[PDB]
Amino acid sequence: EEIIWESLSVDVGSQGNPGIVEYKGVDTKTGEVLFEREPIPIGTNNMGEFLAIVHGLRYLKERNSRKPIYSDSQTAIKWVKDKKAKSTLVRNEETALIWKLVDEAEEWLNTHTYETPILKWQTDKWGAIKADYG
RNA sequence: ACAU
DNA sequence: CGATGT
Ligand SMILES: [K+]
Ligand SMILES: [Mg+2]
Ligand SMILES: [Mg+2]
Ligand SMILES: [Mg+2]
Repeated sequence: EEIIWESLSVDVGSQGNPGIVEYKGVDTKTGEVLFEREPIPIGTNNMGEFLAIVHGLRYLKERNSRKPIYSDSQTAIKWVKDKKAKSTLVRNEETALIWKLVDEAEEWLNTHTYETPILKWQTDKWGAIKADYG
């Protein structure tokens, strides 16, 4: 199996897990950063991975692009397929922001359509995803 | 076990 | 070493 170079790759970065969460999307071929989310004070790795995919979907749909999205997160890929982020993170004042973003991402999935293939980046074969936070 |  | 997830 070969890398689909005409694609968008996304990844999360964090300081702590749970901790400060950010994510970005890059052109898989060139590494050009196409979007980056301002750090969110408290979230989980998987919430960030999920938000990154959904933002990718919205970014590609707005631009009428049929490119696939790569993510290395088995969890987030499934959450997007289910349109449901099954996170364990407590809901409190500290986590309100990330939970609002997650709820709104689910809502977007439940009110829009897309054909974008969401593909597993095969880290064991190909190395780190091109959006990785080194 | 697998993926982060 | 710890945590998030299927
Ligand atoms: K585990
Ligand atoms: Mg990742
Ligand atoms: Mg990474
Ligand atoms: Mg890392």
